[PDB]
Amino acid sequence: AMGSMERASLIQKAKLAEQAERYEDMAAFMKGAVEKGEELSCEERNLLSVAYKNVVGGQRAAWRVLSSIEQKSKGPEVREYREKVETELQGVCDTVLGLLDSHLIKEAGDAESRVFYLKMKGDYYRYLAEVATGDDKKRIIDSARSAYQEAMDISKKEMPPTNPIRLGLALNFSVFHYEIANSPEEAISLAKTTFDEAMADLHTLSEDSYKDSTLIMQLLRDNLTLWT
Amino acid sequence: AMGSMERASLIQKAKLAEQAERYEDMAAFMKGAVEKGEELSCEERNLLSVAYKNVVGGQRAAWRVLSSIEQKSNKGPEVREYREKVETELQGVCDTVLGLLDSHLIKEAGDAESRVFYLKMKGDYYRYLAEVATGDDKKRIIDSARSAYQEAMDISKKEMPPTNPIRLGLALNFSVFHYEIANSPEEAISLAKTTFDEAMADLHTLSEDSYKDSTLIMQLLRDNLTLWT
Amino acid sequence: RRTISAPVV
Amino acid sequence: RTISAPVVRP
Repeated sequence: AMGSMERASLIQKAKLAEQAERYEDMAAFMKGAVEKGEELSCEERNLLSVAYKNVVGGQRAAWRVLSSIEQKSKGPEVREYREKVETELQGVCDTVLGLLDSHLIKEAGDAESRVFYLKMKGDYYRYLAEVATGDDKKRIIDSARSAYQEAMDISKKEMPPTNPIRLGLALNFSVFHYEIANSPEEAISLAKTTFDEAMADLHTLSEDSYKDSTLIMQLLRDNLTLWT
Repeated sequence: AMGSMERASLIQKAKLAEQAERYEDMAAFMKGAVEKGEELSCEERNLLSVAYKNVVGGQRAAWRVLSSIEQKSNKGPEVREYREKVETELQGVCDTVLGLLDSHLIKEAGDAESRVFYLKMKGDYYRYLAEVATGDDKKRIIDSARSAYQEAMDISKKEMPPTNPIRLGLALNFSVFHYEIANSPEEAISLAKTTFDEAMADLHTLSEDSYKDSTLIMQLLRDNLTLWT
Repeated sequence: RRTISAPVV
Repeated sequence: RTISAPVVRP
């Protein structure tokens, strides 16, 4: 589908689709790029993540709007449409999890690349958990837990506590604890530790690195106030 | 396909998709409802128009972003190829709306309000095709837009008051066609000015509700007049 | 200000 | 509601 297009040309068109806010096009161009079978640069990684985050973004927001309507009660139309949107979102999460496990997740590389992709794996299993039920839910929750746990163990060993990728991982694992695993104690406990351990080392940073770390510390602090 | 779905369920799901900002699904649900072959109510006409306006709206704004990057001239084929891809999707949507109007909605039956609504929408989707067309194809498309707008204007002049929001919207869109599409700014200024003046005169008959609705659109005419004069 | 067309309310 | 890691723009 993107098979006949040059890798450089897919990257260029992913950038045009982002400028045109055509996130579905951007996601399909970046998928064809990944399928060329070469590693992604830090910039390319971010374009892939942006594209699929905006696609799955729109579907999770729609799904939320329909779920709340469904909950306030009754013909089957609200459930049927909620289910179609659910089904599309699962289609997109399955595509991301497939690209991650077929092409992006490797034992090679720096800590930055390996944590980035295991965090993403946690995020997309977390999006599936948001809509799952029954025995399927239990398996999905374990998948999200193991992706995040594997990512946490790397980031604790190979990265300082201020590293924005470590901090965004810790923020998303805390969201998982609060929203999916129904453990608000572990959510608050991780967010609080992540924040305090970062603040201890803030003085080692300068310029954009200081700003990038405090950006994510603010979101940990936002969740901590909302949750306590 | 929506063939297996109750008309009433299609309308409800159109409303759910609007609430969820799923305008492509809203448009597919409204197309299914039209293909049932019964007339649309005033509320249903507005759902159909809101769904397809949002879809083509996104595509026209993408096309213009890409067409700008393309026109910056002092070079690989990628920008041109992506602009062409978006253009082909936009043309796809317009032809779908134009097929629904010609096969199902445009009739000699019905009130002036429905008859005008559908001929304006014909003029509008031909106008969206004209914005991206070239050469002989563009000339045919400009002629199709003009005939639909003119036929809508003839009916609105005979069967609606000059403050009617449908008649004002039609006159606005037709002045936009004169100015942006047919290179005729005089005809554009004359129509917007006449439409403004003729509507000014009837405003005292209008309740608060319909006063707001007429003046909202009458301002858009004056704002274009400010820009063109 | 650019040329604007009828909104849908 | 709850906030998760945003997209990074730089």
